[PDB]
This record gives sequence, C-alpha cells and structure tokens, in this order.
Amino acid sequence: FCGSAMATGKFLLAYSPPGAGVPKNRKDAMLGTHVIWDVGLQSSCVLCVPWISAAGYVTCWYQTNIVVPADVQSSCDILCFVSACNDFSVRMLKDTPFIR
Amino acid sequence: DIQMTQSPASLSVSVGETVTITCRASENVYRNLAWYQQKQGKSPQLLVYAATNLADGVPSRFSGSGSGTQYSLKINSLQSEDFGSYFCQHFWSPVFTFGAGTKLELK
Amino acid sequence: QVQLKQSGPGLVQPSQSLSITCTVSGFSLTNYGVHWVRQSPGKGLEWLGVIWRGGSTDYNAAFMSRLSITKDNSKSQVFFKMNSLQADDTAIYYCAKGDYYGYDAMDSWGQGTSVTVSR
Amino acid sequence: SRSESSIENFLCRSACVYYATYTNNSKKGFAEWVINTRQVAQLRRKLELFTYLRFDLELTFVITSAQQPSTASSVDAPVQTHQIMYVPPGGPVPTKVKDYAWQTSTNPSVFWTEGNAPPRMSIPFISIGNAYSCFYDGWTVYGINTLNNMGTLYMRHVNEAGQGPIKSTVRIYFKPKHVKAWVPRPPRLCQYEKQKNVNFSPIGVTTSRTDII
Amino acid sequence: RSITLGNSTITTQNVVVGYGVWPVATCRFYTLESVQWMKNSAGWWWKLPDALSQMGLFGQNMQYHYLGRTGYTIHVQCNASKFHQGCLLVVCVPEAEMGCSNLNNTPEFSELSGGDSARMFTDTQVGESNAKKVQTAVWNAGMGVGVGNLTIFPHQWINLRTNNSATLVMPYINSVPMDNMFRHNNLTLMIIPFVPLNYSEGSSPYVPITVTIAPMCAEY
Amino acid sequence: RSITLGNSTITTQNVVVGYGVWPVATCRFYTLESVQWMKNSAGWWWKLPDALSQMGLFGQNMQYHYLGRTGYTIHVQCNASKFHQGCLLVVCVPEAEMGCSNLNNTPEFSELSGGDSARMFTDTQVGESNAKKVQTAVWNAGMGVGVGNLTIFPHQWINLRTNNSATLVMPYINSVPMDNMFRHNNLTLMIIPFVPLNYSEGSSPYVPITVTIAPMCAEY
Repeated sequence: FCGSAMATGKFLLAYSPPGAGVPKNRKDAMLGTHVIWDVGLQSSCVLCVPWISAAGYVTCWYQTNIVVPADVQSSCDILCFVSACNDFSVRMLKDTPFIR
Repeated sequence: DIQMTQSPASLSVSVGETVTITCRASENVYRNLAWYQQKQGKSPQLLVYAATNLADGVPSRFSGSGSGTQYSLKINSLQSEDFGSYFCQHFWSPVFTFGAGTKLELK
Repeated sequence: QVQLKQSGPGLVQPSQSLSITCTVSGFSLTNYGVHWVRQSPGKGLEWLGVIWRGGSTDYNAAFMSRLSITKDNSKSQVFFKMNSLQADDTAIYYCAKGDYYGYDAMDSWGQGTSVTVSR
Repeated sequence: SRSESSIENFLCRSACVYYATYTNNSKKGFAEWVINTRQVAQLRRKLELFTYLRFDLELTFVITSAQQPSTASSVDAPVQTHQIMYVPPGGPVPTKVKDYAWQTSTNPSVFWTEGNAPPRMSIPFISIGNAYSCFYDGWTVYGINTLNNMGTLYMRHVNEAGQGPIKSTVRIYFKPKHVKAWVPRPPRLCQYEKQKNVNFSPIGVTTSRTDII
Repeated sequence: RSITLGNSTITTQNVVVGYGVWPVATCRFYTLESVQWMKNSAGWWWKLPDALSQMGLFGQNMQYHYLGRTGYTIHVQCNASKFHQGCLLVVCVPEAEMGCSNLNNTPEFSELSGGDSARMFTDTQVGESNAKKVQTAVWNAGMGVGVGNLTIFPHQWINLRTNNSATLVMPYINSVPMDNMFRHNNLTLMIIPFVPLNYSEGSSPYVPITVTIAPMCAEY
Repeated sequence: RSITLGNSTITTQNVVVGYGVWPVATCRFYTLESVQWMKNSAGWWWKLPDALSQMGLFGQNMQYHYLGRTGYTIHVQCNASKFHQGCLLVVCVPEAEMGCSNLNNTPEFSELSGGDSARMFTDTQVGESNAKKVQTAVWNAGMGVGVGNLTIFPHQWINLRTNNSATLVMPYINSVPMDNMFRHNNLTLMIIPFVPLNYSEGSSPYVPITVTIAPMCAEY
C-alpha cells in the first residue's frame, strides 16, 4: 500500500480455489480462504497460491472505507509483486511465442 | 388523537438570512420528530430525525431543537436551492400524522 | 445504492380495488419495514399503513376496512390492496422504507405513481 | 467488620410473601399460591443482583381464624385442623374443595391443629438443571424458562361447618438456606411493572441538582 | 501478530479474560460486516450464538446438531487517525433479558436479534401501542438498569486517544450443561459510545468498527 | 460377520483380491438399488467412479475436490432358494473402452453410464443410423473381444448350486498418480449370466441382485 502515512483501513484478499466460482459478494468471499489485511499496522501482506499449467481468482474486497484525516488526499494506489515461492519444475523446452 | 400544527403559513425571505420555523404537538412525544423537505414535484427527503440529529448528506446550515411539545427548526443562511415545502412529522404512536406544510418563495 | 421502486396501474374505475406492488433493491426485508404514505394536494400528507420487519402490520384508523398489506421476503416485493376507491383518492401514492438507524422515519422513497379515480 | 456482608448473611432472612383468606362453606374456599420469588418487590431486588442461584427452602405458616356471623342458638365449635398440600412440578392440581387430588399419594402434605406450634416444612432444591435462573434470554413465549418451576401450595379445612362459618387467613413465610450465587448483575434502577417479566418504563439516572458546581 | 485459524488470518499487536477462567473446519475467524460510527450514534448490539448461525458452517453444524457447548473470543477494533476523539465501551453481558416497549407483551424474535446484522440503540423512548418492539432507550440500556453500572460485566474501554482495540475471551456460562441453541441466546455483545465522536472540518466524518468472532472448542 | 463402517452394517459369512496387492465420513457401504434377474436377461454394467458421485457424500467430496486416489471393494450377493438354477460371472474390468454402434462416431455420455442405475446388455445387434448408442451385443461384450476370454481380469463365479455371493477387492490402477475424476472412469463392473436362470412353476420368477460398493482410503 503506497498511500499516505495517516490513512487506515482494512482489505480482504480472497483466493478462490479452482472449481469453485468467483465470489459475487463480500460475505461469501469471507467464507472462502482469505486473509484480512490492515493498513495501519503493516504496509505489505503476503499471499501464497499454487499455480499449474475456471482455474481460480485472486479478488480483493473493501472491508471498510478508508478513513483519512483532514489536509490529506484520499485517493491512494496499490502495487503488486510476483515471485516463485518454492522451486518450480519445468520440462520439455520449446521456443517462445513473443516474437514475429 | 394527537395533532401537529405547523406554523406559520409561508415565508418569503431573501438569500442568506436566518429564518425560523416551528410546529406544535398535542401531547408529549419525547423528541420523536422528523423534518422533511419536498421541492417542486419531487419525493421528499429527510433532514432532521429525533429533532436534533441531522441526516448524513444534509449540510450544517439546518438545525433543529425542542423537547416536549414546542419544537422548532432553524436555518442560519439561505441559499438558492433551499426553497420548497417543509413538513414536521411525529412518529410516537400509530396513527402517525404530519404537519400542515409550509413554503419558502425566496423572493 | 439503488433504492426501491414501484409499479402500479395508474388509471382505475370508481368503487374498485387498487394494486400497487413496490419493488426493493439492495436491502433485505427482515431488517427493514416499508411505509405507505398518500400525498394529496387537498388533504395534504397522510399516513396509510406499515408492515414491520417482523411481519406485523398497522393501519390508519380511517382506512381500517379498505387496506390489506403483505410482503414476500425472498421474492422481495410488498403487496397492498386499497379497496372501494372513492372520489377523494385523487392523489399520488408513495412507497418508502423506514428504520433509518433504527428510528422509524422514512429514509428513501419511491418514484410515486399518481392515480385518478375518474373516467 | 466484614461478616455482615457475606452472601449467607445477606439473604438468610424471612418475609411475608403471601396473604390469602379462605372460608370453609363457600364450596370454593381454598387458598392457592405458586412458589416464585418475584411476588414481593423488596425481595426481588435483593435476588436479582445475581443471575444463578441455588438454595434450599424453608417455609413456615402462621394461621389464625375468625368467627363469621352465624344465626343464633349458642354456636360451639371444637378445634380446627388445616391441611397444607404441596405439589411438585409436574403433578396433579385440585380445582374444588373436594377432589381426588387431595387424597393422592405422592403429594406431601401436613396436618396442623390450632393452638400449637406453627407448621414448618422444608423443601430441598428441585430442578433438572444445576441452578435456578432469575434471568433467561430465550423462549420456552419469551422469558419463561419452564425448568425452574418450584411447585404450588394449597390449603383447606378438614372440618365441616355445623352452625357457623369460619374464615381463616394465612401468612406464608420464606427463608433460603445455604445460598450460593454466581455472575453478579447491576442493581435494577427502574420500577417494577409486571410480576411475570422484566418490562419497565424509561426513567432518569439520578435525582438532579441545580448545576454542575 | 498475524494469528491464523483454518483458512483465515488476522493481524494484531492487551486481553481481558472472562471471570478468571480459561475456556473441525469451524475454527475460523468469522467477521461480521462493519458498522459506521457517526456523531449522532447511540450503540449497537449482537446476540452471540445467533449471529454465527445464519451464515457460517458453524451454523451448518447448528442445524444438524442443535445442542452444543461453545467458548468464544471476540476482537473489536476501530481504525481512526490521530485527529478523531471519542470513547467507546465494549462489554459482553450474559443473559440479557431485554424488555418490551408495550407494557403487557414481550418483544418478537426479529426485533431482538438481526441475523449477523447489528441492531441499533436510540436516545429517545419508543412507541408503545404499535407492535412488539424492544424498549431501546440507551440510558437504561434495555434491561431497566443504570447504564453507568454496566462495568460489572467483563468489559474493556476503547478510547481513541491512546488505545485502539479490544479483545475479550468469554467462557461458557450456562446452568444446564447442554441446552438447545435454537431457542436460547446466552451471550450479548454491547458497544455503547459515552463520549461522542467529534472531529474538525476536512477529516472523514465516520469511523468504521469491525467485529471479529472466533469460537474455540465447540463440542458436539 | 456383521462388519460395520461409519453408520452402516452389512452381514456376511471367500475373497479374491486384485492382482496380488492390497489397496472422513465417506467410509460407508453404499448400496445401489437392486436389479432383477429374469429368464431372458443379458447382463448389466456400472461405471465405477461415476455411480458413486451422483448420489453420495463421496460425490460431495468429488464436486469440491476433483482429483483423487481411491481403492474399492465390492460385495455382490443374490439370494435365491435351492430350487433355482443358473450361473453368473462377476468381473471388474479396468479401462473398458466401449465401442459405438455407428461406425464413425463415439457414444455420448448418457449411454455409457447411468448415474447409479444399471445399463443393460442385449443379445441382438443394435441400430447404427440412429444416434450415439453403445454397441451392446453381449457375445462380443461391448469391447469387440470374445466373451469367453473375459476371465483374465479379476473375476469370481457365482453359481447358484453351491456358491451364493462374491466379494472383490480392487487396487488403484492408473497411469497418472492423480487424474481428474470427472472426465475419466477407470473401473467397470460387469455381471454376465452364462447359464440362464431356470425354475419350475410355483416358485418366484426373478432373483434380485444387490451390489454393495465401499471405498477404502480415499485421498485428497
């Protein structure tokens, strides 16, 4: 969360397993596997997920509104990072399709 | 039954004045009053519930007071968008009845 | 948030029954109750009847014999039937929800459908 | 000094919780009382400070008589006897002065002649649960809790009138013994309205003064 | 920090436990949807083993298996900046037998407990001749008792000047060791604001309050 | 005798196991609804991890969790008096790739496997120009193979003269160690009568056949 230093709030990070549908509400995403992420305590939460060659969703939901004191802007942004948790297992090399 | 008499009939004040409006009950209601505002041919909105508490989006120009029977609402500064009808309503016991309804011309 | 609407006939026959169904959106019916308010140019505003969140109904004293209000929770509409439809019912009928922060006041309203008794 | 503030010395008292009259000839003269603590207001406040109680019970009855106005011819009556029947929760209940439910077997009852010591009896703690509950947020109707039903009492004469009727009164006393309390409560501020439930009218917090200073 | 149960994670950093004593996919931090604390607020309350039942798999355990023994723990935290002021009271009363507005009846079911939705207090009286409604004047706290004496129950002050959150642990308090859960509500969580929320112009006009319940050792 | 699993009890008194090797509320003896063996019968077959899925909580484990490893055991018993005669063949073929009646297509889904309902053989040919239907002439056994050579698979003879029942145990036979169960059927239970059922006049004209399946060690 690369926003202000004063503003707090709470976010859900719901991962939907494959086979199950995308949640269309805040409430049923809470029943699935998730993690509630706070802004005022820490500024970065870590979510791990398996990946393999629907098939899943990584939706994120407003838990509460973003309370911010006066003389601070309200609109804040959020980044996203991706790396491999454990070692992958690749096989049977081919050439890439990102070329002419 | 309990009756609500809204007083006075109508006003026509310029923009930016401090006006008052009141309405009277028949017996004790214990601040169970609600104020409403309806413009020309629209649905009314709620401004003050329980005779003191403003609504969520209503600005801080409006103000109400009163306890027992003599209740009143106070506008401190008029704007060009504040004309229309104004109703007071008790919600103490069935039957719920309204006031008469006033009007601001804003000449 | 999208608020409640209604859908009515608009035009009636004298000494008949009326049927206006009010359609809600977003909120439940076990947490709120609706309010039926008649807006008239001659008699002013008047309250007709409610159905509370528990299913119990209360009517106005002057319309005890002509009203019958019901609702459906999962289908999420209410139904009320005004009967005998006299000449003084030339008025626009409003549908409004109540219990604004648990205070029994009309928070948001329907669009209003004006009905007229006469041919 | 602290032994005057223990829970045992706070509740082991007595109070005239009931007062009823019954005559012998009027074909429906018999007294009837259901046991509940919520009868007298001053004891209900002292027991609603706690939520879960568990006590034995000890009842005494003081009975007196009074000669009703007869006709004539020098009425002379011998001593009276009184029968005090106790019904456990879930038993038969009489409805007239002469019924089958008085000569039943598993309803304990005493017999007491006048001019002697008053008839004390003692009831142990009868419940399927572990403790009485003076508060119950739940249905059985709301807030009844049919588990803590302690039973009823019934009184009548065991004589037939010969020349003059006699009415009689009774003042049932009440005394908990070996009390244990649990999970205390704040003391009830608003006045009592109805005996069966906890309803009330809203009232102010404290009798006012003129200003802050 | 960042405690987990089942498939849910809540991140924390004080605790106040019961009356001195300490209490398979049900062990997860349920989260009721947060309410908004405004200036003119009065208070909220949830009945405890009813708000879980209408939504969770714990409630799926309830409809198959009525009678149970449970032991709760409750997190309550509100996030606000340093510019807001006000004070809350988080208390968890057992056996809250509320009173009806009408003097002769008892309140109906849907007025005592919204299914995982907060019923709200008010600071006036209520009408009597209408229907079965809960007498919800706040200074008598619904039970006819003085609201100042409510701290004899297990409680914890939330004051936005220094403190920020409140965690409670409640053991199983009932007379019968096994009672049906569908007709009985043994606990009641109340949140009452004493010093009302005040702020200046420019800041956001409400503070959200999130309530997290997590049952521990549910026996069936 | 009277073995139990979960909340079900089956009472028995020989066993033939797999290819020599041996294989939480799912461990219960499921029972398909019994079929009737008449004189003019031809045979029945069930696809194995499809007949469990449409009905059981094992199937409730299937729709949440696709991929699994399972190991089955099958009881088959028919009760008849001493006056009936006839002989059955209970065999459990792995990877039964049946052939279509039309020469250019493959059969559709609802003809290869009724959900826990026995598909039936016949002793004629079938039509070709109609739809996707399974070629179900019994003497070629649906796979184009001679029906006399079918005993190379794990099998057990039911002969009503002496024997009465048949119990099989089948280990997990698949190439991939974890495959999706919704698009793959690895086992197939076939019951073919060789000597047809014959009786005199006066006795009851059909013998019921009950099939009891019980999965053991289902991993997910």
